[PDB]
Amino acid sequence: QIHWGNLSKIGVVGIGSASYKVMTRSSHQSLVIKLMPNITLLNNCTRVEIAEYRRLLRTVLEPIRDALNAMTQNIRPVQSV
Amino acid sequence: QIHWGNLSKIGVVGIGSASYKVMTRSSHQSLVIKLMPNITLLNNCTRVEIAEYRRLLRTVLEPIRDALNAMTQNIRPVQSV
Amino acid sequence: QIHWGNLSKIGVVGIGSASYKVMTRSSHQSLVIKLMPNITLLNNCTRVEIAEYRRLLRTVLEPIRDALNAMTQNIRPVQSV
Amino acid sequence: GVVLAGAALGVATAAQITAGIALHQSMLNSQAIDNLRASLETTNQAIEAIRQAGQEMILAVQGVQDYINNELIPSMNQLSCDLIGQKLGLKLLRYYTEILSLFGPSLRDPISAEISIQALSYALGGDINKVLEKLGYSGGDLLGILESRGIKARITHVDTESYFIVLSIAYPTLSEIKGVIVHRLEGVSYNIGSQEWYTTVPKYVATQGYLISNFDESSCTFMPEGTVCSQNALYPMSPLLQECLRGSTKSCARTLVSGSFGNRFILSQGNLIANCASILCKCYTTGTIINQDPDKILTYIAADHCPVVEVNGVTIQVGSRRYPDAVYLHRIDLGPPISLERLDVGTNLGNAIAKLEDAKELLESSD
Amino acid sequence: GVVLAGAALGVATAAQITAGIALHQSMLNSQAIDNLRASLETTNQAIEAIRQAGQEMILAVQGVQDYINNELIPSMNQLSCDLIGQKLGLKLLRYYTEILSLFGPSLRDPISAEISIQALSYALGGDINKVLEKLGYSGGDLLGILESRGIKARITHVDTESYFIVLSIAYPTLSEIKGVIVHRLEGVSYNIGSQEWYTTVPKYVATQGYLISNFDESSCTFMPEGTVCSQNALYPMSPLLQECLRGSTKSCARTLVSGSFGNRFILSQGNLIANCASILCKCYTTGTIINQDPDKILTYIAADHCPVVEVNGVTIQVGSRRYPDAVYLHRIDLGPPISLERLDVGTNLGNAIAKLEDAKELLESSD
Amino acid sequence: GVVLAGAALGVATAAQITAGIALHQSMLNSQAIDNLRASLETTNQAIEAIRQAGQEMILAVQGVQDYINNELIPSMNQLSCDLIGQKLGLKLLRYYTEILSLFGPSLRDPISAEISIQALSYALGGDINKVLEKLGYSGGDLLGILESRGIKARITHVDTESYFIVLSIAYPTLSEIKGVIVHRLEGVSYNIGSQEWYTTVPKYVATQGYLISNFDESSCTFMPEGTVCSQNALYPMSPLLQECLRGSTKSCARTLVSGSFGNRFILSQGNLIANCASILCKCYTTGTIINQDPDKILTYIAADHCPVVEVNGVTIQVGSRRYPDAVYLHRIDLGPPISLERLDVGTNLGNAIAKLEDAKELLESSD
Ligand SMILES: *[C@@H]1O[C@H](CO)[C@@H](O[C@@H]2O[C@H](CO)[C@@H](O)[C@H](O)[C@H]2NC(C)=O)[C@H](O)[C@H]1NC(C)=O
Ligand SMILES: *[C@@H]1O[C@H](CO)[C@@H](O[C@@H]2O[C@H](CO)[C@@H](O)[C@H](O)[C@H]2NC(C)=O)[C@H](O)[C@H]1NC(C)=O
Ligand SMILES: *[C@@H]1O[C@H](CO)[C@@H](O[C@@H]2O[C@H](CO)[C@@H](O)[C@H](O)[C@H]2NC(C)=O)[C@H](O)[C@H]1NC(C)=O
Ligand SMILES: NC(=O)c1ccc([N+](=O)[O-])cc1NC(=O)Cc1ccccc1
Ligand SMILES: NC(=O)c1ccc([N+](=O)[O-])cc1NC(=O)Cc1ccccc1
Ligand SMILES: NC(=O)c1ccc([N+](=O)[O-])cc1NC(=O)Cc1ccccc1
Ligand SMILES: *[C@@H]1O[C@H](CO)[C@@H](O)[C@H](O)[C@H]1NC(C)=O
Ligand SMILES: *[C@@H]1O[C@H](CO)[C@@H](O)[C@H](O)[C@H]1NC(C)=O
Ligand SMILES: *[C@@H]1O[C@H](CO)[C@@H](O)[C@H](O)[C@H]1NC(C)=O
Repeated sequence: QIHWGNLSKIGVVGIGSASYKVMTRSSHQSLVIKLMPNITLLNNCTRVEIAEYRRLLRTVLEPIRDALNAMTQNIRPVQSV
Repeated sequence: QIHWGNLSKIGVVGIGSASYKVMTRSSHQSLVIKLMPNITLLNNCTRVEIAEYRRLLRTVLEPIRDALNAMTQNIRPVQSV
Repeated sequence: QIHWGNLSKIGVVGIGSASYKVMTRSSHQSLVIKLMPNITLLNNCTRVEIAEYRRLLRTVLEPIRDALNAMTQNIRPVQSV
Repeated sequence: GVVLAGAALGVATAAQITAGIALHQSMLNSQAIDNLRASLETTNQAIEAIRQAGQEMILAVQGVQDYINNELIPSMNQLSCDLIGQKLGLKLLRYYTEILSLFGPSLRDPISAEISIQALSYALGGDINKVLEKLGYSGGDLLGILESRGIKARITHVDTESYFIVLSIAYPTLSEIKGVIVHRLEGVSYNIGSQEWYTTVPKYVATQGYLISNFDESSCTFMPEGTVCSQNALYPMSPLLQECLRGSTKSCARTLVSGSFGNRFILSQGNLIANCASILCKCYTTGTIINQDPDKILTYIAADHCPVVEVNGVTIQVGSRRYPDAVYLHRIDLGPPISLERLDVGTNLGNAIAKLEDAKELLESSD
Repeated sequence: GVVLAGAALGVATAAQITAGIALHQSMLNSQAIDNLRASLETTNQAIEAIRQAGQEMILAVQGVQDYINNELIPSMNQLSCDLIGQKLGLKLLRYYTEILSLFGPSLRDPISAEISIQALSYALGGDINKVLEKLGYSGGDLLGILESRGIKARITHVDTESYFIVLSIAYPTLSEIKGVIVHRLEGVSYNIGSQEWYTTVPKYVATQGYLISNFDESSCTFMPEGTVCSQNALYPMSPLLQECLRGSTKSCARTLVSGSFGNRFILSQGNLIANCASILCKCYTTGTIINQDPDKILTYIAADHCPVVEVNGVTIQVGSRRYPDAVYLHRIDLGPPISLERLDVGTNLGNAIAKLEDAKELLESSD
Repeated sequence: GVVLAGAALGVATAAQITAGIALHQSMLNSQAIDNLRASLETTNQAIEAIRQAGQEMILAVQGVQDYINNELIPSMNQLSCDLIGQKLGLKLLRYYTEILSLFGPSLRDPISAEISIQALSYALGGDINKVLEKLGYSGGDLLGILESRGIKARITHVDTESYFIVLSIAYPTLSEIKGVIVHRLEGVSYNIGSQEWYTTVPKYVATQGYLISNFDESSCTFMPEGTVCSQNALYPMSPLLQECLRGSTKSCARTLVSGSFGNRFILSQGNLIANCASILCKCYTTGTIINQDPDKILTYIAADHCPVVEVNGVTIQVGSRRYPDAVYLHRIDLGPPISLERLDVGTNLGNAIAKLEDAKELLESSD
């Protein structure tokens, strides 16, 4: 396929070939990001900071939750047709 | 303007339009990077490190200060003409 | 060489020239990354973590060592010819 | 009113001229500096609003103060004096590395440079949320978040006597350009024989009155009520590609799908447009496969013929017809096949120029 | 069996349709959420395998728990209550900044987004090794390392009541495509007069039956037993550049070397291919310099004429001849000279189009 | 003198051959390794100059030692033994992640790889200033800073018995090429009707005797006394674009301004070059607006006609005339309009090739 002889006449050589393996994904596993830490051994010393953190998170999480609900609400069982 | 009918015949569709909003900057506010920390409650335990830090900073700050002075020294009040 | 007059007629000007200096590397100096820390003042409190670290490092280091040996084993003194 | 001494300065870009004038209008007065210098000396917070009545508030940020106050000072009578200095020395060197990276020689033109608030993150202590909160940004809605992160700073003063840098920021607000519509384009592959092709169009284009334009989505966020860009996104489009989007199918280029397959179906206007030569298409309602006429390139599936279609294993209910039944390939003028890889562009261009220089000598000989 | 309501949804790409169906199959049952919510409330580890018999194991990660457990809790009766909250507050703001950067508005389509495990690093506490170890990856061989880093996550649930994000990952394994060979190409400069040229070819190409293809090495690792790519690497190559690689030397483009010099020699098949006009070539065995015929462009050095050659100061023993003695330049058809810089491509293309529009009017006048 | 066994090795690039020979000359002697191995075992510093009389100094760096010495050891009798190991374990995993990222499979060719000192930053403890200081770099002037950051390392030994990596660095110094001049180009828009255009030229070009060349400014710093580049910056420019810069205005391409506007004026040689069709131009001295002749495209403002000009609201005093009064557009040959966006280049190239294949068949029929 590649004409090594003619390519070598214009200074081009192959310096290695290899087989080609691509990654395919299979099976499944659930991973959960727990956003709220366990703070009980800090005895309310972080109450203000935790409440502010929770409020900052809400702005980010609500649009994602809404986007996911927008899709799954259009996915029904077969016989609804 | 876009001819959706003919584009669909070669597999191209529009999957969303939106208005266009660009950010414009207005008003002003001054922000100061204080490079020298308050170390008095460390009772001279960081004297060597602070002096070396200050010396490293000078090499960086002096060219910027000079560039700013090179410009503002060419900006005079109207009647100097 | 550059024709500033004709370029200015189509809105292009030069706003600065400078000489050209490129970096060339010379001399040599050896730098060693010591991957294994001195932990004796921790009295075996990190034994499990250190052993696991060492095992993770081996997977990375062995192929590099092998690549270097593959080259230097093909470098002989002149009279082997 | 001020005037720029242009004969003295000799050369400057518009960006430098305008920033220089802005520098004169926004820099602190010479004695406002002496006030600020004394206020900075007597504070000990990581961030502090410096209020001097009459003059405006100045936001002061100290990049290692939280570490000194939270980690070093509480250790003052439990760790040695040498260790305290060693601990702080590591922070100072890492902080200097950031000052050098941002304000050092990699900063080409300090007068007209605009530094994003996020690029200042490390110079401000590793996080910008408290700075933005002191300026009034709540973090309560995503638009205010985007605007707050669109803040840019200009350098207005560098103090080499007391080691501080004064920056001026401006607040972004949204300027809707009601005549510009951003359009997201999406293609499906089609088959000529066993060759799988697709039309090469931009991912985003903009319409603007008479114009179709290119659209750089880099600085944009596609919010539910509009595309919000922190920079200009519009840029010219060649007449030929505009003609393509205006219906001249022969002006649109095409290329072969990468890898094994392309996007082979899409839901649009409640219909399914599908390359049914490349995937199994089937009517679920009737149980009958949907064959693609080999002299057609796509199938336009709607509820008039199949209320519920199965397409590459996914079952989709569709609505009433919004796209005509596919036309024969022979009634569609396809455009040129191309590659967008840059070596292919350069190699084919070199060939085209050579063929044109040949062609340019013969029509002189014959004419 | 489920069906997508396509008339209701109206528009969706295949990627969104397929991820949406996958979302329905992989999301936790409504009461599995209530179980998970209660399990998360009662734990205190940075990472924890949540096993509820019957249901699958769920890996829970808490991004600031190591800091709370290792740094804050041991200080509980040595630092003030205000200081403890201030210390944690800095971590929470930095952690929120990462959540915002990854899950905020810069995430275009949460349903079909695939987030690499490495991009999740900060959301998972700043490192992913313990997560991967809990999933069974040992770190004992480089292939398992590459596969473990090829993991991508999809979002399947966002809990706004208890503030957690459920992601689904899949395990990469290697799919060898035995008919595809990846080839690394490497060029040496050659001389026409005192002009030093080289042929412009891709660094990697792929052969596949009848096809020569482009090869994107971005996502690949060149392991000793094969090229491992986490994504499709193959993409089309123009016929003209394929013809170049098939032996049509006139189809290959060429350009002048950048800077001072090119790669002026190479070892290949135990021979030395060298531009001996551009460097000193010398036979060590005989002590005699090796001149390049000025009507030749390269020298092919093998042991039939010189067992040990010196080339730009490096001494190399070579094997028996595997490349013929250089041919005269006049027996080699060179292709077009080009530049790959984009302004040069655009400027020369504009010129070519103008010359073609001129040429297109005269052959109507003369014919 | 050493010789490379080329028949045994079979294939190697010049970069690999030369680095391999360099590897033989710079690697530590076999028993220098045994000395180093014993010296490393008995030290406990983060960075340490290892001096063995006779042999050269070897700089040893330990990437987590500052943390062990400053944070863990002072806690030895206040925190539990489990906690100490957990604290260090987090650092070790993060450090291993950096070793893997830099020395793992993403490192294609360890023999010829050159790793910048900044890329080694995390492997050396998160900062490089103390390393550079031990080598003699003071940080006292910006040039020494640039040179110090241009240091690259080669791997010369990997010890799998004692887990250390020996690297060889070289010191950059400046090599002035007195015949090469770097030029910064800057354009202003001009008007044809209500269309606003600008000429497409590179931001930086280089002159070199007979040559005009492209200039890659990526690795360069524009110091007040010269352009300092850590890599070769020069690369070829097409003859056509060279002709453009040499005065052939018809060879220069042009495009329409992006967004709303271009750079519409500039100060050059103490004069103001301005697109006064696109902004208000006004003589401050006389109070009279400056109209742009509609058959001219630019205005060249100097003190012979207006000592102090106002231009888009900024007031600039100008010097004596250095640019002639604008000429009529009809006395200027404009070049081709182009787009540099890659899809536009590819689409128009495909069209040009098709038009040329058509044109190539008719001049055979007529001739
Ligand atoms: C939609 O596409 C077709 C081409 O597929 C266009 O029809 C061509 O129009 C030109 C002149 O405008 C004729 O010379 C061709 O013969 C036509 N080709 C065919 C196959 O009919 C049609 O003009 C396009 N519609 C629009 C609005 O552009
Ligand atoms: C190897 O290269 C040469 C060109 O350098 C090719 O020879 C040319 O072939 C074409 C027709 O195929 C002739 O019209 C030319 O006159 C030939 N040129 C010369 C200098 O001989 C040769 O075909 C190439 N070999 C292969 C397999 O492609
Ligand atoms: C400066 O620009 C003009 C074009 O704007 C050049 O004049 C052209 O020169 C060619 C031949 O060299 C003539 O065929 C054209 O008729 C000329 N055009 C016009 C409008 O006069 C001029 O040569 C350029 N100067 C230089 C040094 O290149
Ligand atoms: N032809 C025109 O009238 C034209 C007008 C305006 C612009 N404009 O972008 O503003 C570009 C134009 N032409 C092209 O883009 C063709 C082209 C594309 C890539 C490389 C070379 C030539
Ligand atoms: N000519 C063909 O038959 C052709 C077939 C398939 C593909 N393909 O990529 O799938 C590309 C083709 N043509 C080119 O690539 C020439 C070219 C290259 C760059 C810009 C414009 C035109
Ligand atoms: N024509 C020449 O003599 C030429 C000589 C040297 C080089 N050189 O870069 O060294 C390039 C040359 N030609 C071009 O760049 C035209 C071009 C530009 C972009 C894509 C295809 C063709
Ligand atoms: C540092 O902080 C202390 C306490 O906040 C303050 O009183 C003092 O003015 C500052 N000291 C110095 C030398 O800047
Ligand atoms: C936090 O952790 C403690 C100890 O691990 C555990 O008993 C408790 O359930 C958790 N407490 C809360 C309020 O979540
Ligand atoms: C570690 O450090 C101690 C003190 O610096 C030194 O004496 C010793 O040689 C080192 N110990 C080991 C086991 O490497």
